[PDB]
Amino acid sequence: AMSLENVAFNVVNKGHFDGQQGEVPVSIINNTVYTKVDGVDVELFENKTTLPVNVAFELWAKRNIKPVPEVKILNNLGVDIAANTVIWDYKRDAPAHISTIGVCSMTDIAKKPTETICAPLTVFFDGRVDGQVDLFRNARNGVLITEGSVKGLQPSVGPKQASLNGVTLIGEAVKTQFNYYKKVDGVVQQLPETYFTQSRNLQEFKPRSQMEIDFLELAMDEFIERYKLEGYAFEHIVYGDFSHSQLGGLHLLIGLAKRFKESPFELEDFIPMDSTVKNYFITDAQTGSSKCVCSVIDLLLDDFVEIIKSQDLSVVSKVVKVTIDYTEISFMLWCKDGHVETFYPKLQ
Amino acid sequence: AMSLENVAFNVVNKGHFDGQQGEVPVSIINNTVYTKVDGVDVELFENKTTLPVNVAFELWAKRNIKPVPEVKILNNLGVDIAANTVIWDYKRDAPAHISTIGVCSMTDIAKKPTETICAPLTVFFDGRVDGQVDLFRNARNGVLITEGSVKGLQPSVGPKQASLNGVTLIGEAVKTQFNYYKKVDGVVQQLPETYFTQSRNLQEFKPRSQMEIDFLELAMDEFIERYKLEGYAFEHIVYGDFSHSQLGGLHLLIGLAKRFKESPFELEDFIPMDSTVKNYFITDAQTGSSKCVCSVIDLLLDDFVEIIKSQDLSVVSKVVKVTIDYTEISFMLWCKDGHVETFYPKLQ
Amino acid sequence: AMSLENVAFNVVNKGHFDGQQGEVPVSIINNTVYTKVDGVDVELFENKTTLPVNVAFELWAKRNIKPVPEVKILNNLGVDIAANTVIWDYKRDAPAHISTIGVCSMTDIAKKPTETICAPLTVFFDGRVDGQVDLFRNARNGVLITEGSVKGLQPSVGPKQASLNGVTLIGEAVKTQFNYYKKVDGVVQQLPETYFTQSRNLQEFKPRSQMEIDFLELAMDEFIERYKLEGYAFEHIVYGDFSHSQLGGLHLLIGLAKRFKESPFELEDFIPMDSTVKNYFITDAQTGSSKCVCSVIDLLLDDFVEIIKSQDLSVVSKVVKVTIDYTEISFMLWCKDGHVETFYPKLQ
Amino acid sequence: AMSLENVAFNVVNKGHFDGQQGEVPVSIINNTVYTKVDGVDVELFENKTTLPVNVAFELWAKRNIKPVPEVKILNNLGVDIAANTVIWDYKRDAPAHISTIGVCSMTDIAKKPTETICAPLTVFFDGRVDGQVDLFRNARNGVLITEGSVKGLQPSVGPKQASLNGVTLIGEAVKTQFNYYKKVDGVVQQLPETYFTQSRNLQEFKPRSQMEIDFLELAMDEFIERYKLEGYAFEHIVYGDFSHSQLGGLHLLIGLAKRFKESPFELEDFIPMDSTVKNYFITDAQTGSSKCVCSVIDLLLDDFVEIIKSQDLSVVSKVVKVTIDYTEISFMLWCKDGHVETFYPKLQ
Amino acid sequence: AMSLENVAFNVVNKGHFDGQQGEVPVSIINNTVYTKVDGVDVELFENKTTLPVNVAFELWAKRNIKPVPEVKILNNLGVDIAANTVIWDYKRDAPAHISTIGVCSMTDIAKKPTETICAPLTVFFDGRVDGQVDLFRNARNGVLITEGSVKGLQPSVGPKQASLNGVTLIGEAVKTQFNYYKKVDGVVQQLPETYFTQSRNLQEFKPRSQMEIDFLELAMDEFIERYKLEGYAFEHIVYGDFSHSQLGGLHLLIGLAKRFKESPFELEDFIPMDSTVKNYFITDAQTGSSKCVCSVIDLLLDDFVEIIKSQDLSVVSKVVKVTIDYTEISFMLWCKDGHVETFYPKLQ
Ligand SMILES: O=C(NO)c1ccc2ccccc2n1
Ligand SMILES: O=C(NO)c1ccc2ccccc2n1
Repeated sequence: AMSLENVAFNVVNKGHFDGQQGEVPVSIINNTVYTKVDGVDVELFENKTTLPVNVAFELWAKRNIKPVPEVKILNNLGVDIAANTVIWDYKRDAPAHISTIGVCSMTDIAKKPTETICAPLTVFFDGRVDGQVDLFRNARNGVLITEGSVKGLQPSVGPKQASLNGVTLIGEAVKTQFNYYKKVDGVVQQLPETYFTQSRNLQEFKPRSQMEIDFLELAMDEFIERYKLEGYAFEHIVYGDFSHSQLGGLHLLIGLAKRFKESPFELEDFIPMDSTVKNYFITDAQTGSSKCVCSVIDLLLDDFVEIIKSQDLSVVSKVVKVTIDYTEISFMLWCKDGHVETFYPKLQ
Repeated sequence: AMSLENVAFNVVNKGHFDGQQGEVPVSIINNTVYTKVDGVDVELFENKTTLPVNVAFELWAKRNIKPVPEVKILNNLGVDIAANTVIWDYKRDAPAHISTIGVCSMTDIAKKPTETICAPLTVFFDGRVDGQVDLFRNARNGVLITEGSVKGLQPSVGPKQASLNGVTLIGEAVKTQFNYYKKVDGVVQQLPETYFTQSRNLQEFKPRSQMEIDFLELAMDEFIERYKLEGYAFEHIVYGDFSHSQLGGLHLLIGLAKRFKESPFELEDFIPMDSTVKNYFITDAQTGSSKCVCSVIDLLLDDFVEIIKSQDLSVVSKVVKVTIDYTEISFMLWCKDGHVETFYPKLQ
Repeated sequence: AMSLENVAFNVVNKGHFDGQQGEVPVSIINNTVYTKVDGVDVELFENKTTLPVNVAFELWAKRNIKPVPEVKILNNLGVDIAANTVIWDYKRDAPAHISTIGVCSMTDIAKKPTETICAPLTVFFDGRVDGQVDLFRNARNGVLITEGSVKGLQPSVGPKQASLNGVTLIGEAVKTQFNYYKKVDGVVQQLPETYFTQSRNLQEFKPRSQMEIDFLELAMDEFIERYKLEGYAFEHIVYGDFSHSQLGGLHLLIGLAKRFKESPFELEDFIPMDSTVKNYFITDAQTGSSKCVCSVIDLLLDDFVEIIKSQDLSVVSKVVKVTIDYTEISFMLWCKDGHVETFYPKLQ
Repeated sequence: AMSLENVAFNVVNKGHFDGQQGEVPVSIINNTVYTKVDGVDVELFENKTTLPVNVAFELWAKRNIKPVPEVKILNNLGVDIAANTVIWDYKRDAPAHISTIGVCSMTDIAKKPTETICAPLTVFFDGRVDGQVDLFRNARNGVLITEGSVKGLQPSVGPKQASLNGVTLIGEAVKTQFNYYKKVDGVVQQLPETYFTQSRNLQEFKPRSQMEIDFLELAMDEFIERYKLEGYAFEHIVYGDFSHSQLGGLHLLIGLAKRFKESPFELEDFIPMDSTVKNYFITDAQTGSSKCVCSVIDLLLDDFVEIIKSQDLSVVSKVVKVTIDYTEISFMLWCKDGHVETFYPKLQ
Repeated sequence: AMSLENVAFNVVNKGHFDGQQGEVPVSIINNTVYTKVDGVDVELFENKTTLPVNVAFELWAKRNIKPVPEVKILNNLGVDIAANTVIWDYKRDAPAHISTIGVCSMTDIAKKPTETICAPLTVFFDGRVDGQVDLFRNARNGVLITEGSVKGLQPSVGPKQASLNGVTLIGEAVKTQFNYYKKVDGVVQQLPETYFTQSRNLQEFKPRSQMEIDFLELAMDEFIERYKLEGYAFEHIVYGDFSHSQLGGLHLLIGLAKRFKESPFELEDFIPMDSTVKNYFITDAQTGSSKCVCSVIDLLLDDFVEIIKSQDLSVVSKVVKVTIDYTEISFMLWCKDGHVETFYPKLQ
């Protein structure tokens, strides 16, 4: 018994769609959904999507409010659609997927993921919901997350963090670390060994190891000395070079966080979406050093040190592929006389 | 159990809101309501009102589909709101009234016209709906229409024509001539003696008397001779003068209809709404004679002849008040040497 | 080298997309595409679709400008998408299909219909384009049109008429009668025996048989006598009954055309789309007789006479299924004492 | 001599509508009002209301720039409209009331509050404006604020704080504490004894008593010991329980402010408007503990302690009504063995 | 080979327009430009301008990414248009100039500034781009910036700061201090001796002299004593008077910055654009002291002290003109008994 007024009733009374009966009066003006309170219109939702306002309002109300994988993980695993839920992409203020299964009559391609339309699509399944592990076993293509063991299925331990209502966190009162499973063409796929990005913010950056604590506290030369990083170009790659008009290196989020404590900078997110590697048009406010496309990855400093120290430094230019968030990230490694000149997530 | 999807279901299946149960998927984009049919969007409604699209869609679906008084009559009688119906104004593509009573949760000021909010408003009552004659008897302010006699109340015979789904017609299979009643502050009013406008179109004009048949079939001079209209300026007022840059007279719709058979002209409706007197910016295509504000009234030619022949012709300029469609219409009468120079429904 | 400016260049210079090189300056404001001519903006396209304005502009420019099957035929045959063309639905001012194959980067699900994404979809193939008869031979699901015989495939003779740039016509300078072929899961189907709707207009209705000429020229009683139609309720079904508030019958377009010559009426197309059976909210202007949902079919009068004369008239109410335009149309047949009371294309 | 260009002139030159003569060129595009400065358009106003852009621009320019009661107080007192002023609701970026009296020709229902249309509405009157105390005495329904004594009228001392240009403050250079008066149906109403919410922010929370200073400084167990709060469930109600997936208690703003100093959290304001009790969909970032509907009230901790300590703790579940901001707030009190389990502002 | 898809390709791959070949699929919906990434739409640009969305997207992509003069300087120098670049006004989120020269086919009035259409306009030229010094010499009207000496041209040393991608900074890795040159009617104009505004923020205010360090650190009376400012009304003008309902003085940004450290205030920017003197509707949160039009200038405190100490204090009211950012700023100086009462940038 789906309706705009019923979705609005649930939003007003339950904070989201909760299957409750009831209707509140709604008015739609342009891309905004309002409801009357004390005789005046109160905004319930502003449509920032390319879907019609009432359709986007319903998908947002029907968003998954449990800790879910971050959209970058779902994308890296090739997820096309979710089974009977909406994964809301808070970085885009829009549904992470184009279509739905058993969610909304306007976006639904099927009511159940067992319908033949879903067979070619990689359907996301949530083992925490009854019957979804079985649906993944019956699905030709899919990604499954579970909180525990699935008999006979070899697991892949995912990242410690998950997104709960747009807040990325490592759960203490809830479980955020899932087992991951993927199927392509009816065959369970072995997920590769992977590093995970840490999903931290520049403003609220917290070190997650003794090496990261030492990077933020120690001066550049004493950190590079303590961790035997001479010849690995951390001065350029991690700390950043702000002496020329073109900003040098600065590809690790921890390096940007260290710089940010001393002086501010503009980070233009010209493709605003969740991704393992981010590209920013950066402008350093103190110096005026800038770079149109500065690729940044948030790896734990220990993980980045392990990656760079595991490379052969005998060639001028070389592509280094590293698995991060289940995707293969190409890095461009530049060496001279057995030392690193630069190492960065390869542009385009 | 009112909803956007239910209103749309009724529109798709019943041609209008008919209280049926059911829901069809809807999408709202800008000011248009669509529904999915065979996987593609089909337009159900385009909002031309100043109300939110979903609210206007519901009032339009809940429009009165019986022959109703023309909006110009309701306006002339001071009608503010209708009891448990929507009078749709097809000339404005919008609800004739701002608010509703027992129609839509967004526009309702009350569910029943007996609520104290309605007491100061002139509520429209339709005696053809059960209990509405009694609701008018108990209302402080209101206008009542009936098909027959009401005990104790003296009737006012309204116009022969009514609007059925935006088509103004004199009913043959349905009754369109109503008895009108009005109450101001609990007192049944004596509605004044009135002429009625004929509500005809220029393209499909039909004569409704032997005088009108003779006006259309005879030449100007033999019609004026046959009906003894010499000195009443019908050459200017009714036939129109297209010899100068400013178009002379042409204030009776029958005169425009006669001209239209010979040659076309642009009639710019700069205030598009139903009214007893209409104002057009007219441009005659044959001559280039034009007038920014040409007031036009559609009176039966016999009624116009009666009005003009009942005037004192001894003053240069004078305001002549005529009750038409229950409202007071001011006409400007210009005379010289005991003869009419011009006579026109007053502008501003 | 697809671009908005290049599509606009083709529209301005070729009247549609013609693969020409060149760019014209464009401005997009709301849902309208403009181009600068002599320093001022000239409207090229107004988006009436639910797609983004620039995407809809490109699909419209890339529309098929050859005579194509009417959208109602494509829909009845279960067509989902077209191979390397856009079938423009002129009744909806929108693409007939959601997605494209080798047409536009925004709507394309594939570049060639041989891609596995297309295998479950019923792809439309035009045998007049090189290689499309062979692509249909190798397709799992599809509909093929040809002007002549195809080796091995038994044809279904389609309707005489086709749509050329939104004008439905029986071709004299072009071929509009196609052979139809259909495959479901790799198996060539036997298309059923079918009647075809005539796709005529009310304003420009032309009789296509001696029976239709006699229906329009003769009086009701002498036509029913000449064709031995007594007891078949043509007075109600075809001619229409305008004596009561609810308009009786009037379900054949020829009957509406005959009425239209005498007096006008409002036909409200509340679901504006191409379909075998149309539903109108009709209001007769002469009488005020009206009907919320008046189902109308344009069948050749001889075909309708054949259908009604081939029914058992011994039951009160019964569903009569008739294959029309390759689809199953349910009619409601009402009889009393061995005579027809009513017969109408079923509503909802 | 009201005009869009005159309103814009006043905004540009006076910072708001100040009755000055003059006109500046304006352009309206979509929902934004611009003015030309140095040959380019500069945004003057973005319409976030459901009123037409030019109408909302005028009401915003004509907003009251003196300290006025917070919208939650006006709503709790049943205020429908203001006399000859606009109370701007800065939390909704819109007028607090639908209609106006003597403010704008598009929204005005009357020019003076003495017009009979205003009699049923509760009109807000401002004793600081000449003749408004007299207008309240003559009004059938109304709310009056004054800075002092009104002869014969029993006052209600309002909150210490008022809103000045959207900034809630306790005035030092201006008076913000008003006397309140209310009339219903021509009869002056006795306003009840009430507590007042403190109207504080989470980010800039300041303690307003020694108890509040001790709550923020002392550890949970030593505060509960110092103030003899054992058995009153402050650990759940005020401090909050973040150990389970569902966040426990956390209904006093001071508790959220204390938590916020240690770790951040998302507070989703799903009904964004000023109200005595607010509902938030909260997500704790440290733990992942969340609650769809977490009712929060900003009471002075001493006032909340007084309310909870004045309750009978001998029943399992009970509704406790407390007057706050002149409205009756229902609280749900849950007890077991003579001790509080929970106490919260009752949902829906 | 300009196109929307090519501009979008450059934005996605280069962070701005960089003349690269390539096309990405784009969708335009309302005022937003999107591109498809991982099957979903990602916002590339939101149009906040009065230009069409696709046109504004192109001008923003073609914005100057080198340090450029702040828009207030260009405006004060009478700049109408820029030669072959777009100066993006980040305070208005729009192009600083209406038209372009050799930038975009929709906004271009010419391809080269040597075209006769540009002769009456003051064209901005950038000496850092090849051939632009020559173009300024050949231009009838223009403003030129250079990093060094132009033979025969007398320079004007501009401000130390410039805007790089919307960040105002004094360059360390880039040059931000330019030589300025202006031509009116083919004649090189002598730019006047001028002070420069410091372009600082309230939130991140940094003192740029020992006097500014002492103003922020010392108490009001000891600063006025140390710098011999008795009788110059700094208590009113710079520190601000918050004791009355109307906020007194507070016209120097440093005074607002000092106040901001102690308590917050609302600064309503009612004409949001870059200008030498800014007007704010200020509301002090601590006291409730407010002012509709509070003119604020960010001068180095030493420069303001020099200006006020260089005035004759023997007249009641007097206009003091001071050249700041190349424009003449009128100040209103009020004196009594040889002492300053007030001194402020003259309103309107
Ligand atoms: O003829 C009528 N058309 O509406 C009419 C007249 C008088 C009535 C009195 C009571 C109830 C209904 C009535 N209806
Ligand atoms: O007559 C035709 N109209 O499309 C037709 C028939 C058979 C064909 C077989 C192969 C290629 C093209 C063909 N074309």
